[PDB]
Formats: sequence, structure tokens, C-alpha cells
Amino acid sequence: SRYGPEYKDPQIDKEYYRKPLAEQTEEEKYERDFKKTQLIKAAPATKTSSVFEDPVISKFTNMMMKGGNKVLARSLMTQTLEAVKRKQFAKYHAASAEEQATIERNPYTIFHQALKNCEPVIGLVPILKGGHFYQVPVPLADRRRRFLAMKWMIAECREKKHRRVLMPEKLSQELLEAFHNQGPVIKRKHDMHKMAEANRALAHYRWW
Amino acid sequence: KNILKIRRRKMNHHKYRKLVKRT
Amino acid sequence: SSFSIYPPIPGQENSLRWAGKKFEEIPIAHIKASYNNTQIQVVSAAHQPLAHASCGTEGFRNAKKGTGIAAQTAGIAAAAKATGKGVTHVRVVVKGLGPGRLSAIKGLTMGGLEVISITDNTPIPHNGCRPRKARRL
Amino acid sequence: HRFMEPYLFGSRLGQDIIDLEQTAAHLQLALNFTAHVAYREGIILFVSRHRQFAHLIETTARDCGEYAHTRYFKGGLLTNAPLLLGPGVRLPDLII
Amino acid sequence: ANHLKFIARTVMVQEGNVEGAYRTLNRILTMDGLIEDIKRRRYYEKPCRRRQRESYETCRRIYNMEMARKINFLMRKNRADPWQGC
Amino acid sequence: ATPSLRGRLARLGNPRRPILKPNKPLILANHVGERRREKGEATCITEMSVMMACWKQNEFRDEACRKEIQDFFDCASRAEAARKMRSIQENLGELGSLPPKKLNKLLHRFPNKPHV
RNA sequence: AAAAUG
RNA sequence: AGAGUUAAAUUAUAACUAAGCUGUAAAAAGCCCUAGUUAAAAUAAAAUAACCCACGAAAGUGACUCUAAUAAUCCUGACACACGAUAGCUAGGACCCAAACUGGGAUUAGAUACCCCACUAUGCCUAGCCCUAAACCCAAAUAGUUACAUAACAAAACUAUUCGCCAGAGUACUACUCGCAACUGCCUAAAACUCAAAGGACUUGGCGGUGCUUCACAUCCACCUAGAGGAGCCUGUUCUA
Ligand SMILES: [Mg+2]
Ligand SMILES: [Mg+2]
Ligand SMILES: [Mg+2]
Ligand SMILES: [Mg+2]
Ligand SMILES: [Mg+2]
Ligand SMILES: [Mg+2]
Ligand SMILES: [Mg+2]
Ligand SMILES: [Mg+2]
Ligand SMILES: [Mg+2]
Ligand SMILES: [Mg+2]
Ligand SMILES: [Mg+2]
Ligand SMILES: [Mg+2]
Ligand SMILES: [Mg+2]
Ligand SMILES: [Mg+2]
Ligand SMILES: [Mg+2]
Ligand SMILES: [Mg+2]
Ligand SMILES: [Mg+2]
Ligand SMILES: [Mg+2]
Ligand SMILES: [Mg+2]
Ligand SMILES: [Mg+2]
Ligand SMILES: [Mg+2]
Ligand SMILES: [Mg+2]
Ligand SMILES: [Mg+2]
Ligand SMILES: [Mg+2]
Ligand SMILES: [Mg+2]
Ligand SMILES: [Mg+2]
Ligand SMILES: [Mg+2]
Ligand SMILES: [Mg+2]
Repeated sequence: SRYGPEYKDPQIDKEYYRKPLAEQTEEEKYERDFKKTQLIKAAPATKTSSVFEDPVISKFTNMMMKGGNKVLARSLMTQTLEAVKRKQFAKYHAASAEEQATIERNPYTIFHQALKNCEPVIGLVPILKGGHFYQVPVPLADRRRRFLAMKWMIAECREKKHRRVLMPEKLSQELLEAFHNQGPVIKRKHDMHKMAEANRALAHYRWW
Repeated sequence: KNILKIRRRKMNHHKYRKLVKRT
Repeated sequence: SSFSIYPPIPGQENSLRWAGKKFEEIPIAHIKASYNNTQIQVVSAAHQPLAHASCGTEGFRNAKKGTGIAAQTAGIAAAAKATGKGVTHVRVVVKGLGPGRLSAIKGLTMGGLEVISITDNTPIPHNGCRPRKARRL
Repeated sequence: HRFMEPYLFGSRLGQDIIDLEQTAAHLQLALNFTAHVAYREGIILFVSRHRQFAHLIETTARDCGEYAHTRYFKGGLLTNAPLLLGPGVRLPDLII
Repeated sequence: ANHLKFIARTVMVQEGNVEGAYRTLNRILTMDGLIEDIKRRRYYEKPCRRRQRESYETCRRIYNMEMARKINFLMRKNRADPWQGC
Repeated sequence: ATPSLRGRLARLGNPRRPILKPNKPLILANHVGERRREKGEATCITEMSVMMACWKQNEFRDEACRKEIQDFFDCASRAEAARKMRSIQENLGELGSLPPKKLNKLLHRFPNKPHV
């Protein structure tokens, strides 16, 4: 709240500024952006101009952090990506010439595909009608869908692992499972979809 | 307002009818 | 393109065809849209029932069959059973005012039937039988 | 109005016509009374609430040397004079 | 029953447009008063309530028509005021 | 045309039975009623049905059919856009008459005179 | 839908 | 007031199709001799027209046709005469549908209620009774006036001739009388006793499980995070002592 309503959100993209002359529709916005005497917020410490960082990676690291220990969560991402990489490399080196053209070695792509596979399509909202709560199926927003996909995996890896099992190793298992659509988070998703299909007839209770 | 007197007469008539039915 | 919404009564000499048949030979889809159920029956011009499908027959239940989704599914299945016997055009006849009125009409189009005419045959007694008493006494 | 019956000549196809005989008879006395107050050093104020000619009323009053009120009339203007206008004021001796 | 079928309350579809033909048919019944008649005949209404409904509807209609007449009469004074500042 | 009012209400001079029985006196007020906000309803139940048909037929998998999943999100986007834009568009203008805020000011300029 | 008393 | 007729729906009854139909916020019960479509007598009622305001003394009357027919050369006037909605009684007939009562199923702590289903008296015709309504438009009938003039609200204030009533409230549409095809009834209708009030309209607050618009930004839900209520300890209460 220390930032007033006049303060606007900063822009981190370098390519946005490096080529101003190639377009006029976007040329017409940034000159007014600074000619309107508009103040700009300070850039957050978590977001930088790195080419190796992803907003999805940063969000998933933020969601794992317990308390305020950010370095521990950053580490846990380090070993999670490293373990996914090394397990995929061990699988890479044990196959025949045909499978190396299909097996992916990129942890970022594997993580993004796992999140897309874990992303639900429809959600449920409790609606009170006649003194009882009915689970009405409702379309979810993109941010809600991705938040559910992320939270389901984090919750599953937090509780359904053995005490000797470490978080990066368990997450490396479930990432490869969710990439191929064989993980328990996919089962949770399909459970929500089935419970929405069973109450499809109750969707008329929604008024929006 | 007038419903007070109307209800008083209604109650009197109902009690009279119940008494007639009993006796 | 002079088109009239008035029906092509057999008394006139008009020239309108649908799949080679006259308006008098095109089958009828009787659709009773009640307040708690929607029943669809496809009969021929000779009053022979071809396809029948209702929200109750669609595997629905007590209150779930009164929604428009149940009516649409019943229309889709009735359209499938009608197409199974080789029908192209049908005349919809709507009976009663309910929630599954338009949804079960569009169910035939979704299931693969062309609607050429819609007739509202709703029971309107001119003060005949006395209906039941009003609720919420 | 019900009280304009004696001041009218008749009705010309729905539209009422005011006879000018009594109009002139009243206007003679009206102008005489207005002139006498000005002669005897009296305050004359033109009150008129009509948003078409108000400018003309202030111009006429300024040329006459008298006062005008064509804007929204406040509540206690003439009654609560010792408060709305000033501590001690002089009430207008004639209102047009 | 005794009348010939497919003549009354029938709307012919043009170019396969069913959704708009249904709206036209619904307009037919609403402007002929059949929809309200069905919704009123679903449950029986006593004559005492029928008289009250008729009186309320007639009074509401009279008030609405008079208000609309006054609105249409005063529509002319919607123009921008040219004597602003007077 | 306005319905007749002669011989309708119960008055001393009326010899016949009253016809209309007003809940409130039939005096034309100086302000119109505020416009009613329409009740909302659920959107694309029809497309949700064809979305769930793929899931019931193909054993609940999104890789079988993809268009029935994409048009559902298209409906979500268009329904959100219609919820946001129209909430201001319909409140600004009516396209048939004036807004009530201008109507009350117009009526107050030429009010009714039940008295005098 | 439901739902009493001071 | 009589006589004749029925356009839509509904049903007894047959034929094809289906395994479900009805039912509510949701269910259960009920019916599966069920449901949809095509044909179908009898009974009951009489969409739009009606945004019309007519007829009759009032109650009351608006599907169609025919007959008879709507007093007074027109003041008021009863305890006399004649009518008098629905509800109820008697005898015979009718019964599609609706429904007191009743029996099941819901909800509730209870529900002999509101919600759902079935059915009876009853609503229907003829004859004979009963003579009651918030029978109110709470504004008596006959000829008038817009003069004086707003307790309040409401349908503005009033004249001339009359009839019927009005003497605090509860007791009391009560007891006792008379009369009445009414015998749990109708009309007329007190007293003992209790109180110093009982009443009508209105002003402002407050409230509203009345209704309509704008909202909730840690705030009600939709939703995010970390905790309490589970264990030990510290500490503060209520209890015993
Ligand atoms: Mg008493
Ligand atoms: Mg009652
Ligand atoms: Mg008369
Ligand atoms: Mg009132
Ligand atoms: Mg009001
Ligand atoms: Mg108690
Ligand atoms: Mg007779
Ligand atoms: Mg018939
Ligand atoms: Mg029979
Ligand atoms: Mg059952
Ligand atoms: Mg009729
Ligand atoms: Mg006469
Ligand atoms: Mg007489
Ligand atoms: Mg009687
Ligand atoms: Mg009877
Ligand atoms: Mg019976
Ligand atoms: Mg029944
Ligand atoms: Mg019971
Ligand atoms: Mg009456
Ligand atoms: Mg009286
Ligand atoms: Mg008299
Ligand atoms: Mg006053
Ligand atoms: Mg006394
Ligand atoms: Mg009595
Ligand atoms: Mg008595
Ligand atoms: Mg909170
Ligand atoms: Mg803790
Ligand atoms: Mg504890």
C-alpha cells in the first residue's frame, strides 16, 4: 500500500524496448507512458531480466516456500530440476536409436507439459439452494486452473511420500508421471471431472 | 387497529362454538 | 424470395418439397414439455410411432430430468433413433409450457434432424375442467 | 386560473384573450404607484424568475438605478433580513 | 380436435433458422396473451382474486399509459439549454 | 390509447358499482421508477454438454477430442467479456428512451399539480 | 425449503 | 324464467410405441390396468373479445339460438308481503374435474399445518327448506348548490322533507323471553361483576425471515495462507477444598 494509485507496473522485457522502430501501434503507447508523468513501481527482487528464469518456475517456487525461507525453496527447485535432468539422462542412455528421438531431456519443457496435463478443465462451486449445498460445475479461469494444477502436485508430494523420501526426488518422480499422464494428480483431476459430469444437471443453479 | 376488535369477537365466537359443541 | 410463415395447407396448389415429399407426408415430432419431464415421440404422417425418447428414459432421475440439459439429451437420442429409420425432415409440435421447451427442440437439430415447422399445440381449455387449488395458502 | 375570470375578454378557440381595457386601467395606476415610490426615495426591486430574459431584467434595473432579483430566491431573504443580507438593512419598498 | 391440424400457432422455418422461428412463435403467443393464460390456468384462481387482479392490472396500465404520454409530451424539452448562465 | 376512467372509481357522484379499486391514489408522480437489473443465467450449458459428451464416450480423456475443449474456453472468454462490457453498456444507454436520472430531472421541470 | 422463546 | 345446441380441454373405451408416469427447493409415497400419438360418448365449466361498464331492487349476471319479459304520468315509508351469494339439511338423479374430512409421504423436537398423492361429504339437475356474509363502495332514500368553509386520513364541503340507529369499554354476534319447516340454528336482546379508561387518525424513531438499486476488500460467499479445539508445559478463569 506504500505505492500510490499513480504508480504503474514495470516492464522487464528487454526486447520490448530494444526494437521501437519496427512498429507504430506499439510506438504510440510508450511515449505517452512517460509523457503523462506517470510513476513506475520498483522492480521486485524475485523478478529479473534473466533469460533462464520462468514466471511459472518462480510461482511454483513461491508456492513451496514455508514461512519466509526463500533460499530453501530455490534450492529445492535446483535439486528438483537437476534430478529430473539426471533421471531423464539415465533413461536416455539405456534406450535404442529410435527412442532417443522421442525422449525429452529438457526439464523446463517437461515441467510445463506436466502442468498443462495436470490443468483441470472445469471446476466445482458449492451453491446453497433450498438450505443445502450443491456442487455446481463452473468453468474456471486460466489462473485458477493453473493454480489448482500447481497446488495439487505440491500437496500430493508433501503428504503422500515416505519420510526417507526427499522432496526433489519425489517431485522428480511425479513430474515424469504427470508428463505421461500416469500420475495421481491426473487421477485427482479426472475425479473432479467425473464429479462435475455427475452433477452436470445441477449446472442450472448458477446465475453467472 | 379495527383488527383487534375483530379478533376479540372472532375469539369470543370460536369459544362459544366450542362450548356449544362440548355441551 | 417471397416466403410466408403461414403453413402450406393441402387445399392450395403450392409447390414446396422437402426431400421429395410434400408437407403432408413429412413426419411429426410430438414434444410434450411438462414442468418435470420432457417426452419426445417421432411419428410418421400415417400416425405410426418411429422414435420415442424422454428425459426419464435417458437414465435421469427425479429432479435432474426437469432441467433443459435432460431435454437436450432426450432430443439428441430421439434424433438418433429417428435417423436410424431414415428420416430427414420433421415438423415439431410443442405441447405444454416448461423449462425443457426450446432445449429439446434444439436437441433434434443437435442430433441430426432438420426442423421445417414448429406448431404450438398447447392445451388451452376455455374454462373447462377446474384446475387444482393454488399453493402457498 | 379561477381568479382571472373578470380580467379576460373571452376565449379564441381554446386560447383565452385578455381584454386590454382593464389592462390599461390597471397599468395607469401601476405606473403611477411605481413612479411615486421612486419620487419619494423608495427602494424598488424587480423580482422575476424566468430563464429567458433575466439578462434583460438586470440591464433594465441597472439603467433605472433600482435593484433586481432574477436568480434563485433564497428562503429567508425578505423575512430573515437581519441574517441573510446584513445586520441592519432596508427592506425594498416596492416589488415589481 | 375437430379442427384441421397444423394450421393454428404454426410458424414455418426459413433457411433452417429454428432459434429465430421459435422466438417469432413465442412473440405470437405473448402478444395474443396465451403464455400468461397458461401460467394463470396452471392453478385455479378464485373470482375474488380474479377481480383484484383485473383491477390492479387496469390501474397499472392506466398509470403506465399516462406516464408514457407525459414522457412523450415532454420529450421536446430534452434539448440543450441555450439560456445557461441566466 | 389510454383506457377510460369515467365511472370507474367509487365516489359520491358515482351511482354505479365501482369498477377500479386503486391500491394507491391514481396521481401521476414526479419521478419514474428506477430501471430493473436483469437476472443472470448460466452460459453455454449447451457447449458444456458437448464437452462432457467426449468425456462420457471416450472414457474421460482430453486427447480424444480437442475442439469440444477449446470452444468451452471460448465460451468462458466471451461470457466474461459480455459480463464486463455489457454491465456498463446497458447502464449507460437504453436505445429506446432516456436514462431515469435524466427522466426525473425532466419531470421535475414540469411537475404535476394535485393541489390548488 | 426449515426456523421456538426472552 | 323456461326450451334446444356445443368450440377447446378432460375422461370411460380401442390400436401402435416405450419402460417408466406423476410429484417438488430436494425427496419420498402413489400409479407401472402406467405414459406418448391417433379416434371417443356422458358430466362439469363457459379462453380472446373485456384497455368494454351494460342489465337487475339487492344478492347476482358476460358460449350460442328461440319464447315470455324487465312495476309506478315515477317523494319518504315498516315488526306486513316478496327476494336474498356461498356454506348447510331432505328426497330422487348426475359425478370429467376440484376438494372439507380421512389415509399415506415429506419438514419439524412436536406438525393431528403450509409441500406431494388418492378419495368422501360438497361444488352439478328437479322439488322442498335454511335466511347467514368484510350482504362494504363500511358513505340511507328523494330534489338540489359550489355559497361559508381543509380536526387527521380517506371518496371535497353542504342544504330541504323523511325513515332506521347511536348514551364509556369488557362482559356480549352472551343468558333469559317471543317468533321461525330452522332442535349444535336464525332475529330481538340484557344483568351481576371488573377498569378508568376503551377507541379513530397522525409525527418521529426502531424493526421487518417485504421488495428494489449500489456494495462488503481481510470480507459474507465464491477463494489463498498460517493457527485454535487433539498432546505436554506456562498462565488466567469457573468449580470443589
Ligand atoms: Mg373474549
Ligand atoms: Mg384464510
Ligand atoms: Mg343500476
Ligand atoms: Mg388500501
Ligand atoms: Mg407508492
Ligand atoms: Mg414457553
Ligand atoms: Mg331451471
Ligand atoms: Mg368435444
Ligand atoms: Mg362415465
Ligand atoms: Mg417410489
Ligand atoms: Mg366460453
Ligand atoms: Mg322501470
Ligand atoms: Mg316507498
Ligand atoms: Mg340463501
Ligand atoms: Mg347447496
Ligand atoms: Mg363426489
Ligand atoms: Mg383429486
Ligand atoms: Mg398427513
Ligand atoms: Mg357484494
Ligand atoms: Mg354497514
Ligand atoms: Mg331508506
Ligand atoms: Mg397537517
Ligand atoms: Mg354497557
Ligand atoms: Mg352470526
Ligand atoms: Mg344467539
Ligand atoms: Mg476473516
Ligand atoms: Mg503453533
Ligand atoms: Mg490443546
